[PDB]
Formats: sequence, structure tokens, C-alpha cells
Amino acid sequence: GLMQFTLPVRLCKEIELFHFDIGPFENMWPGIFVYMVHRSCGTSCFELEKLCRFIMSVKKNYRRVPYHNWKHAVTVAHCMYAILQNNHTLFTDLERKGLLIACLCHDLDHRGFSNSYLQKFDHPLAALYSTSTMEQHHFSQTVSILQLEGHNIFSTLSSSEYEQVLEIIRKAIIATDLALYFGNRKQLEEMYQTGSLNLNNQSHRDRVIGLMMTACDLCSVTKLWPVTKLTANDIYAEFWAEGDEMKKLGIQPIPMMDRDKKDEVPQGQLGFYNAVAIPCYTTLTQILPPTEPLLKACRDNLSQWEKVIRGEE
Ligand SMILES: Cc1nc2c(NC(C)C)nc(CCc3nc(N4CCCC4)nn3C)nn2c1C
Ligand SMILES: [Mg+2]
Ligand SMILES: [Zn+2]
Repeated sequence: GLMQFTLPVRLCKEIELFHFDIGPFENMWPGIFVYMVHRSCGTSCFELEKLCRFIMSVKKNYRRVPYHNWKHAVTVAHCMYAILQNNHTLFTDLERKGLLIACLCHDLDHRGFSNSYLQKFDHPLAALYSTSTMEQHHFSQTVSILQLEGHNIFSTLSSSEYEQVLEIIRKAIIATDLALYFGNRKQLEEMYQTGSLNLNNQSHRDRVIGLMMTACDLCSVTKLWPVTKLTANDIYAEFWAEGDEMKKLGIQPIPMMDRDKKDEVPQGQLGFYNAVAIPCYTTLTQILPPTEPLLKACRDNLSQWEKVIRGEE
């Protein structure tokens, strides 16, 4: 009850910044997450015993893949934390409760393959879920874990508040399907510019939380250059293993997933920052001004990839 989580001083100060890296000590990630729940939501939000039990079962259901692993889950939750703490009054009590959980759960049981690889392999998940295949799975694993004995962290909520939080979590997790991001971001841009954006309209909030989800999920591009550059190694280790798996099905992979195009990485990062990342954090900053440091950091990393191309890096 009287039991704060505290972090060493450097982590206490730096966890509040958008560019914070959660570090290589796996055993501290649970405490970092509880710390973020306790400050962004409250000591009262969840029973400590249930939360801890929930975090450890969530961790167990992330696999030992190079990028889509437990570190990625906690990284994506910390970016959400920083967004929430910089936009104190913009969010409901339920949203505060739902979104850090959504972020921790958003890639549950990821195998290191894209929706498109499951569809070409003809994985059973692709017949259960014909679009957003992996994301419907992640939401289904979230509900499974919420239903284990002693794991219902939302038990203090009314039946209808419980339904609303599971509904914030579902939409937040589905939104991490980047195929959906392009259209979400365009509609948000149009709505912001024609002044129709209305945060009291639930379908508008949903879109804005969707974009937050993309922003957190891509937050590898918003770190200190050394973190950005080394995370890209992990990202490509997955993509290229998928490439190999595509060639085993007799399919030339897209160049993103072809290890033979190693040498083009700097230029692939450029297109990605111009086509995906910069537009994401640009539109996010328009809607939520205090998130501008994510845009500044993204722009800084774009400029570092340009240096790599010019032979200065
Ligand atoms: C956070 C993060 N998320 C992603 C991401 N997410 C995908 C689901 C689109 N993709 C990439 C790779 C982007 C890329 N590389 C290349 N090639 C590499 C040499 C041939 C072409 N082409 N593209 C488009 N980086 N990345 C980061 C850093
Ligand atoms: Mg995902
Ligand atoms: Zn993710």
C-alpha cells in the first residue's frame, strides 16, 4: 500500500525523457514498468500482486527473437509513458490504465515473421485472422493472460468499464499493424488542417491513440544515435531471416528482407524515415505539441543515416 517502486537516480531522471533506453538488465524491466504504471496511473490503479503476476506471464509469452521480444514490449510501453506524462490532462483514467498494458502486450507471442509471411506460408493464424493477422493474435494472447487465475488486474472495474478498457486495448493493439497507419495518419492530417479534429468524438480519440501506438511502436528511430543504429541491426536480423524463409518457399523477398541487399541499408533507412517515421511524428506533434522531442530525435537520426550515405559515418 505504502510501497513505491524507486529507481536509481540516473534512471529516475532519464526515464521521464522520450529517448530513455531501458538498458541491458532484463531483471530490472518489470520494476521499470511498475514504476511507470505507478506514476502515469497511480499506486491504486492495480493490485501489486496481480500486476506482478501479469507482467511475468506477459514476459513468458514473448519469444527469444532478435527484435520482437520482451525488451521491445517494455521499450514501446516507456514511449507511451512519456507521451502520457507530457499530456497529463488529455487522457481518461481508463486510457491511462489501458494503454501501458496495451503497449506491454502489443506483440505478445510474436514469431519474428510479418503478416505477409504467415499468409504465404499458410500458417493456421492466417485462416483464423485474414487481416492484421499477428495483431488479432496479440490481442487474443492478451485476453488469455487476463483470464488466468490471479491475473485479472482489471477486477476492480465495473462490467462496462472492463469492456471499455478491453476495447481501448483491442483498438490500440490492432493499430500497431503499420498497413493501417498510412490511412489513419492521412485522415488525422486532413481532420487537423480542416479544424474538424474533436477529442470529444470517440472515433477521433481512437485515431489519435492509434497514431500514438505507431509512434511508440517505431520509437527505436527516436533514440540516441548508438541505440538507433544497434536496434536497426536487430530489426534487419529478423527481416533477413524472413527473407531466407521466403526464398525457401520459392519467393524473392521484398528488398527490405533480402540479406543480399545489406549494402543498401542506409538508403532503405532513408526511405523509411521519409515515408513512415517523419510523417508519423510530424502529425503526432501537430495533435499533441508536447511530443515534439520524438520528432526532433527522429530528424536527428535521419540526418545520421544521411551521414552514413555520404561516407562521414
Ligand atoms: C522502427 C523501425 N521499423 C522499421 C521497419 N518497419 C517495417 C515494418 C516497414 N522497417 C525498416 C526497414 C526499412 C527499409 N529498409 C529497406 N531496405 C534495406 C535495404 C534494401 C531496402 N527498405 N525499407 C523500407 N526499419 N525500421 C525501423 C528502424
Ligand atoms: Mg506488432
Ligand atoms: Zn511492436
